[PDB]
Amino acid sequence: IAGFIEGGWQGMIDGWYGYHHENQEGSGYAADKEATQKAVDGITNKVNSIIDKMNSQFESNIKEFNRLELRIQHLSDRVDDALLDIWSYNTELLVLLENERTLDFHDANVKNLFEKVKAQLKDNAIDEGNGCFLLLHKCNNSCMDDIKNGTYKYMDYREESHIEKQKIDS
Amino acid sequence: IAGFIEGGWQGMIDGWYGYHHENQEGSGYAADKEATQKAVDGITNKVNSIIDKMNSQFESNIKEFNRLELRIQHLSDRVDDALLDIWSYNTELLVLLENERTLDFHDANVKNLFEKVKAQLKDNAIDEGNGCFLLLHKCNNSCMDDIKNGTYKYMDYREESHIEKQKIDS
Amino acid sequence: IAGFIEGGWQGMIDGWYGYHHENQEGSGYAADKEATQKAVDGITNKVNSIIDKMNSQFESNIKEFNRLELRIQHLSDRVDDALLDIWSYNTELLVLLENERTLDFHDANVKNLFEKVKAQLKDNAIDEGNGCFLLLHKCNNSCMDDIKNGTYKYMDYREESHIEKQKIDS
Amino acid sequence: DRICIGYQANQNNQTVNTLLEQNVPVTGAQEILETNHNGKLCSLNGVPPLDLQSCTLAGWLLGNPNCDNLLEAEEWSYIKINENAPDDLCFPGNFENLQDLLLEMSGVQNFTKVKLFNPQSMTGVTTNNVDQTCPFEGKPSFYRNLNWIQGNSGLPFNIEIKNPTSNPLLLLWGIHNTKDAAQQRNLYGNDYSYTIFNFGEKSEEFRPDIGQRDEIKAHQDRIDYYWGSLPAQSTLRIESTGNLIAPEYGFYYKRKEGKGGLMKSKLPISDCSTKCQTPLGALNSTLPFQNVHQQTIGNCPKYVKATSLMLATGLRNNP
Amino acid sequence: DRICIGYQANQNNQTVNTLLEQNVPVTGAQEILETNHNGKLCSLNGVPPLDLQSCTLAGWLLGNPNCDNLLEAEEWSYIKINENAPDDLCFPGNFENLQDLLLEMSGVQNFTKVKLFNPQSMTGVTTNNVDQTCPFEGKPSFYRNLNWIQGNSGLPFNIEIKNPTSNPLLLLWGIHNTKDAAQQRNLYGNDYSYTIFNFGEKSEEFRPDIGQRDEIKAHQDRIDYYWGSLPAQSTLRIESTGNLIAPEYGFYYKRKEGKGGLMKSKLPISDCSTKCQTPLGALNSTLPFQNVHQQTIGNCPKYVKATSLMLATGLRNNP
Amino acid sequence: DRICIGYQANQNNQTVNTLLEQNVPVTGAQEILETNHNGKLCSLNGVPPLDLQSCTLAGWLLGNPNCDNLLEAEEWSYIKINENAPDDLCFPGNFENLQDLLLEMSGVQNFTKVKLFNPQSMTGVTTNNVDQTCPFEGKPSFYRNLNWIQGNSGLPFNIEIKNPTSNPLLLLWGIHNTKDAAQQRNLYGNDYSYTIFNFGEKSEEFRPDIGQRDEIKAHQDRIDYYWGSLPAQSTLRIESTGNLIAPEYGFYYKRKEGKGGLMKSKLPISDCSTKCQTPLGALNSTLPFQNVHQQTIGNCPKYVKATSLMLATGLRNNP
Ligand SMILES: *[C@@H]1O[C@H](CO[C@@H]2O[C@@H](C)[C@@H](O)[C@@H](O)[C@@H]2O)[C@@H](O)[C@H](O)[C@H]1NC(C)=O
Ligand SMILES: *[C@@H]1O[C@H](CO[C@@H]2O[C@@H](C)[C@@H](O)[C@@H](O)[C@@H]2O)[C@@H](O)[C@H](O)[C@H]1NC(C)=O
Ligand SMILES: *[C@@H]1O[C@H](CO[C@@H]2O[C@@H](C)[C@@H](O)[C@@H](O)[C@@H]2O)[C@@H](O)[C@H](O)[C@H]1NC(C)=O
Repeated sequence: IAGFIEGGWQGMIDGWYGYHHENQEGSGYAADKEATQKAVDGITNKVNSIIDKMNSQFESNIKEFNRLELRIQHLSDRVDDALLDIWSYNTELLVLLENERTLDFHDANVKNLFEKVKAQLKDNAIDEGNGCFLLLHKCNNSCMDDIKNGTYKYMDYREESHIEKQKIDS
Repeated sequence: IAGFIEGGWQGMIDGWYGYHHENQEGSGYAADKEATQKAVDGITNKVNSIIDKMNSQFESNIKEFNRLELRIQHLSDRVDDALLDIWSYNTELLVLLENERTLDFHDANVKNLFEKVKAQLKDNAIDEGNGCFLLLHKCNNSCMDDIKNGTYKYMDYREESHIEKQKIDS
Repeated sequence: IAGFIEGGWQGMIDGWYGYHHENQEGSGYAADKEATQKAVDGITNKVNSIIDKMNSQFESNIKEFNRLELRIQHLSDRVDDALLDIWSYNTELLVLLENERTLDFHDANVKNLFEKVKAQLKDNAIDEGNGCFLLLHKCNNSCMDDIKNGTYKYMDYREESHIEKQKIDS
Repeated sequence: DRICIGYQANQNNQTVNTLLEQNVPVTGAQEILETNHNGKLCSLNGVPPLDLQSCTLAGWLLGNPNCDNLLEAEEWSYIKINENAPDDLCFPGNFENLQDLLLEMSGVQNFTKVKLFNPQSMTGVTTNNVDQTCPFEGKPSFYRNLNWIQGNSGLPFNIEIKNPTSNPLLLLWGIHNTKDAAQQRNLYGNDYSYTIFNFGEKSEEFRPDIGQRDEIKAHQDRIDYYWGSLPAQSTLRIESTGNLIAPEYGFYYKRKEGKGGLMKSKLPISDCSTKCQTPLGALNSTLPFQNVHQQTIGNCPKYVKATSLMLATGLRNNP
Repeated sequence: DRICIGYQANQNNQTVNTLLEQNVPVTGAQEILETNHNGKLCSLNGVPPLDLQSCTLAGWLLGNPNCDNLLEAEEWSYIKINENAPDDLCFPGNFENLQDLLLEMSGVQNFTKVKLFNPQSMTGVTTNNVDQTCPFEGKPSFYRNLNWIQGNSGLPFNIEIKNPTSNPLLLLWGIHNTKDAAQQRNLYGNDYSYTIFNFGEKSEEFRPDIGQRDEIKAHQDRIDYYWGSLPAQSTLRIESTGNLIAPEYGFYYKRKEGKGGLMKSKLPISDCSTKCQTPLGALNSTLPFQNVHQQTIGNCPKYVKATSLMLATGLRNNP
Repeated sequence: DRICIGYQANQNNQTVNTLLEQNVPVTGAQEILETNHNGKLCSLNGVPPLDLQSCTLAGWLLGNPNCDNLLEAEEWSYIKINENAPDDLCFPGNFENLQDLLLEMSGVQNFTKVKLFNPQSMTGVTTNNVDQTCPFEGKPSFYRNLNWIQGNSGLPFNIEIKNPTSNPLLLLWGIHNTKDAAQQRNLYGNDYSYTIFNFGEKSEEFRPDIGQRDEIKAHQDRIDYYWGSLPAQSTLRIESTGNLIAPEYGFYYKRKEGKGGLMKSKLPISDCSTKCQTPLGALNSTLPFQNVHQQTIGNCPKYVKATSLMLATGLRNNP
C-alpha cells in the first residue's frame, strides 16, 4: 500500500529492493534483480575483506613458573595489556562504523530506484511523496513492466495525462 | 530571507534544524523539534561510544636505575615508542574521519527537511532553489503550520494555484 | 551526447566536473572551475593528512647472536609479530575505506552540479534523466553561459517555453 | 508568501579539523583528550602509596636503626621512590638483587613482621653481636631484623624457618666478608666457612669473600645482603659454620597481580584519591586519551602526542 | 493505478550496533568473533605436542630410570607441561637453567639420541658407578644418559665430544657436590677438584661446592645438573680431576623459528588437528577475532574482550 | 538545444581497491607505501656508522696490536657488525658481557681515549710484561690499552682511577687464569690471589680460576676480559695481590638516548646520508609505510606486508 518512506515490506520475498504495483488486472511485488544482485556482490566483498584480510602471524605465549626472573615478567604482562587495549577498542569502533555505512548504503540504493523511476514518469504521474507514484494514465501490465525495465515512453502517454491534469484543475 | 543553501541562521535559537516563514500576518523562525531531537540522540550516542568504549587495563610503568641490565631496557624503550606511534596516528585520523561524517550527517538531515516539504507542495509552490519556496496561493498561519506538521493538503489549494500559473504565463 | 549517468567523458580535458552543451552555433565541453578547484583542495588535504600525520619515533632493532639469553629473545620476537599484525591489518582496511569515501565524494559532487542546474531551469527544460536537459526554448551562447554562471533567468524564457509545452500536448 | 528550510548558526568560536578541511567553525564540539593534572601524588582507589621518607626500601626492611618510625604499613598501592635517601646500609656492603626486590614489593596487601627463630635457644655461639657503624642511641647496635652470630669455634649451627601461611614470606639475611684470615679465625674459629640454605632438595652454599677493601666508616670488611621469598607451607633449613648474619624477623605478604609500581616524583604524598597517577600529578580519567605523561600507574587514558582532539558535535557555523 | 518503490523486511531477530543507534534490527548479519573451543589439546598442523605424562622434561632428558617409556619422539609442535610430575631428579640436586632449556625444547624437528663417548675406553678410573637413589629394578642404578666417573686418584682424565652435524647437539651433565673433604678424598683422591669445558678458546671451570646439606633420600651430598647446546661442526674437550658426572648420550635436534611453546592444560592429548590451540581447547580460526583465551599457540584470531561482534549485511528490519 | 552535466575520464591505467569493489579504474591515484631502497649503508642524519673493518669491537677497545688503524672516531650513529672479523682476542680467553657492551657502544657522541694511571710510578712490581701471542712487529707485545703486572712476591699493590668528567668513563681490564699453582707462584709469588674493585661502598672480589685448558696458540692458561662504566665524578680503588691485567687507558663517552644500533649487512659504508636505514639499503621516508625490511634504524615508515597501497585521488575512469 505505502512505499519505502513508511518502512519495508514483509511481502517481497525474492530480493532486497523492488516494486509494488497496483492496476485493474491486479497487484503484486517484484524485486529488482539487477540492483539487488549488485548490492549483494558489494556487501559480500566488504565482509570478505574484513574477514580474509586478517591473516595473522604464528604466535605463542607463556604462562610461566617464575618469581624468579621478574623484570621480563612485568614487561611481558604490560605488553599483553597493551595489545588487548588496542584490538578491543579499535575493533569495537570498526564494527560500529562499518555497520553505519552498510545501512547508509542500503538507503542510498533504494532512493536511487525511486529517482530512476521518477525521472521516467515526470509529470505523467504524481509523486505522492511516500515512495508511491499515482499515474495520470491507465497502466496495463506491459506499461508497469516498461517502467521496471527502464523502457517506459514518456511521449506515448503524454496526451491522456494532460487532460486528467486539467480535470483535477476543474 | 534565504535558506540553507546560503548558510545558517543566527535567528533560530531553539534547535538545530527548522523553518523560516513569510506571510501577511508576519514572519518568524521555528525549529523542527522531532528532526532535531532525533539527531541529538544520535550524536550523543556516537560521542558516548567513542568515550565510554575506552575502558583500559591496569598498567604501570618503570623509569629505572639501570645501566645494569640493558637488553630489557632497550626492549622496553622500543615498546613504548611502538605504542605511542600506534595511538597517536590512529586517533588523529579517527578524529579527522569522524568529524567529516558528523558534518555530512547534518547536511543529509537538512536536505531531508527540504525534500519532505517539497514533496507536499509539488507545483503549488515554486522551488526558488535557495532553500525557499514561493507559494502560488495565499498562506495563513494554519497553512504554514500544516506544512510544518506534514499535513498540508495538495488538493485544497490546487485551483487558486493554477490560475496564478497561467497569469505568470501572461 | 549523454551525461554522467552513462559514464564520464574522454573529451573534457581541463578539470574534473563540467558541462556539455548543444546549440545552433555549435557544441563543446567546459569544466566548472569553481567546483573542480574546491574538490582538489579537499582531496589534497585528505592525502596530505594521511601522509604527513605519520611522524614516527626513532626506533632501532636487533638481529642478535644469542642462543644465550632466550626469554628476552622470545619476547622481542612476539612483539615484532604483534606490531606487524596491527599495522598490516589496520592500514589495509584504512586504504579500503578511504578509497570508498573518495569515490562517493566525487559522485556527490557531480550530482550537486546537476541539482544546481535543474533548480534554475525548472519547467523551462525537460529532465531527460540521463544527466541532460532538453530546453523548451532556444538557447544561444549567452543563455548557456548564464546557466554555467548560475545567473539564468527563469522568467525571461517562461513564455516561449509554455507554448512549446502545449504543442507537445497536441 | 514564502517558507524556507534552514539551520542553526551561533556565537561559538570553536573550530575542528576534518579529512577535507582545516579549522572548520562549528556550533559545538567536545574535547576527548585530557590535558591537565592535579599536581599531587595521591592514593590509588583509596589505597595510599608507600612513603619511606628518608629511608631506603632496603634500609627499612633490614631494620636499620635509623628507620625506626613509619608504622607497620599493612598495605600500599605503589612506592614513592627517593633517589638520595640517607638511611640505607649502615654496615657497608652490597645488596644483591635490588631491582627484583623492588618489583616484588611494588604493590602488596597484608604485610606483617614475624619472628623466625630465637637466638637465645642457641648453644655454643654468641648472638646479638653489635657494631659502632650501626648505632642505636650513641651506643653501638645492629639491624633490628637481622642477628649477627659469632664465636662458634668452627663448629656448625642451625636454624629452621617456617612459612605456615598460604601466602609468601619475605626473608633478608647477610654474609660477612672478612678482611683477612686473621679476623676469620678470631670471629668464627677457622680459615674458611660455609653456609647452606636448604629448600627441600634445592640448596645454596654461600662462602665468604675474604680480603681487605677500602676503609669506609672505619671498616675494611663488608657484608653482602640477600633476600628471598619463602613460598606457602614451606621450610628452609640453614646450616652454617660461620659468617652468617642470620634472619631473625621476616614479613608475610600478598602481592596484587596488576601490581602497583615505582614512582619517581618530586611532589609530596596527598590525602586525595585517583584512578590514574603520573609523576606530574593525578588525572580525571573519564576521557579516552591524555597527553600529560607517558609513565602512568593505574587505569589510564592512552598517551598521545596531540595538543588537543576536538570532536565536532554541532553544525558548520557559517552565519 | 500506482507503482511503489520499497524494500525487504523479514522474520529475522538479529540486531546490531552502530555509531548512531543501539540494537537496530536487521534482515541479516554475520558474527566475526569466534567464541567456542573444542575442549581438547590437539596436534598443530598435524604435528602433535610432546606428552611426557608422569615425567619431567629434565627427568626425561637425563634418562631417569623411571622415564623409560615414551618412544623416541622424533619431533613435536609444543610441550604439554605437568606441574606435579613425580619422576624428576632421582639423585637430589639443582637444575641449572631450566627455563632456557624449556624454551629451547619448546618446538623441535629431528630429535635423535646419540652416543658421545665410550667409558670402557678409559683407563685408571672406574665408570658406571651406581646409587640406590636411582634404582632400576629394585637394584641400584643411575641415569641412562649420564656416566658417573670415580676413582682417579687425583689424576686428570679426558673426553672429546663432537658435533659433526649441520644441526645443534644438546648435552646434559652433572657436578657432584660432596658432603665433606673425607668423601672428596674417598671418591676422587684429593681435597678439591676441577672440571673444565673447552669450546675452542672459550672455557668454563667447574669446582664442587663441598659441605653437608639436609639429608634427603639418605644423602647429604648433591648433584648440580647442567645443560648446553653444542653448535654444528664443533668440538668440546673436557678435562677433569674429579666430581664430573659425564655426558654419555646427547641429542641432535633442529629448532623451528616461530617456535612451538609451553601449554599448561588439564585436558588430555587428542587425535584431532588444529591451527590454533588454547588451554581451554582448539579454535576454528577462519574468523578474525576470538574471545576464548589470551594465551594461544599458532595461527590465531586476535583476542578481544567483546561478548560478540555483529556485522550488518542486511537492511533495517522495520516491517 | 541541450546542456549536460558530466565528469572527466582519462587514459590512466591505475586501478584501486575499495570496501565494495576490487580493482576499480581511476583517473589518478597515489602510492603511500615505499618499496625501494638504495642498496647502500649510509650515515644517519649526517653522522656516519662505526666501521671496524677487520677488527672486533672487543679487539678494538682492548687495543689489540692488529687494530692499530682507524682514527679516533670521536662519534658514530650505529655500528656495522662483522660476524667473522679475524682480529679479536690475541691472548686466548673469555669476554664477559659482550652483548651489554655492544648495546652501550651502539651510538655515542664524544669519544676520547684517556690515560688512567702510570705503571712507572709503581714499586716492587714489574709492569708492561709481554707475550708472543700478542705480537707487535714480529716482536712479542701486548694490548695497547691494558698493562700486565707481575712479580709482586705475594704483596698487595694499588691503583685509583678517576672520572672527573660529567660523562661516563669506559674501562676494560683482565684477570689472568693460570694453568697450575706452579705458574701462580712463579708470576705472582703465592698459591692464590685476590683483586678487589672498590666503588665507594660497593666492591667486587675477583679470584683466578686455576687449571689447564686445551693448548691454544701455545697457551694452556687464559685471560678473562671485563668491562665496566665509571660514572661522572667518581673513583675506583683497586687493590690486588696478583693476576690483575690492569686498565691503563679508558674512554670518556656520551650515549645518545634513542640510541643508534647494530646492523648486520653485507653492503659497504657510503658517503650518502639518510633518515632511515635497513640491512638492504636506505629509505626515502616521506611516505608513511614501507615493505622493504622489518629491521630498521632511525625515523622510519612502518613496516607492512602489503605489495602496494594505492589511495584513489581521481574519479571512476569509465569512459
Ligand atoms: C588483607 O587486607 C585486606 C584489606 O584490608 C583492609 O584494608 C587495609 C588497607 C586495612 O585498613 C585493613 O585493616 C582492612 O581490613 C582484607 O580484605 C583481608 O582480610 C586481609 N587478608 C589477610 C589474609 O590478612
Ligand atoms: C626431519 O623431519 C622432517 C619431517 O619428517 C617427517 O615428519 C616427521 C613427524 C616424521 O614422521 C618423519 O619420519 C617424516 O619424514 C623431514 O622433512 C626431514 O627429512 C628431517 N630432516 C633431517 C635433517 O633429519
Ligand atoms: C661532542 O660532540 C658534539 C658534536 O660534535 C661535532 O660533530 C662531530 C661529529 C665532530 O666533527 C666534532 O668535532 C664537532 O664539533 C659537540 O656539539 C659537543 O661540543 C661535544 N661535547 C663534548 C662534551 O665534548
